[PDB]
Amino acid sequence: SAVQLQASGGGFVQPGGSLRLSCAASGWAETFGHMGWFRQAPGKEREFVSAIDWWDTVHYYADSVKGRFTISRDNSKNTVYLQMNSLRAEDTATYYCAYWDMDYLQNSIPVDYWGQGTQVTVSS
Amino acid sequence: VYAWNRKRISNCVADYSVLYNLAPFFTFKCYGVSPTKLNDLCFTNVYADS
Repeated sequence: SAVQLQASGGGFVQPGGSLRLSCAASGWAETFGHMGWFRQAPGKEREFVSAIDWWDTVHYYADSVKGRFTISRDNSKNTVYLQMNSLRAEDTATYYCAYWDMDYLQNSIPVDYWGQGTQVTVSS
Repeated sequence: VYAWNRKRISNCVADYSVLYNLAPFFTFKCYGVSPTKLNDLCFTNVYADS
């Protein structure tokens, strides 16, 4: 397989606000799999945030961001979108969109590809 | 601050573990290197600007 991920969005924001991220995929993969976002805090480990199937049927979210982050999909651009609000100080980190190339998701341990880091910073 | 004092640390053992444990150092903001890996990575010189 040969898949390229283009990430867009990020910057400096105020606490409790909303910002913009979106990831597009190109190339060719084995199958139409899941797509998710991964968070890396500075000095910490890389942990997943959520995971959405390609057909927007079932959604999976982490317990730490449930009810605060959401992810949807385009209908004419093949680009995944995500929205967030009520951002807090811990959200300042580097985000990466990742493609999981299997039909049914079991766990977030095996990750196929990674995108360029998008650093988001929130403060007063 | 304008006449910041410069100190150099080299040809010795760099003990960041002592620095990492004092309560008064409330502000500890590090970039480029993780705070927990300071003693692992070896650098030729350390420059302290006080």
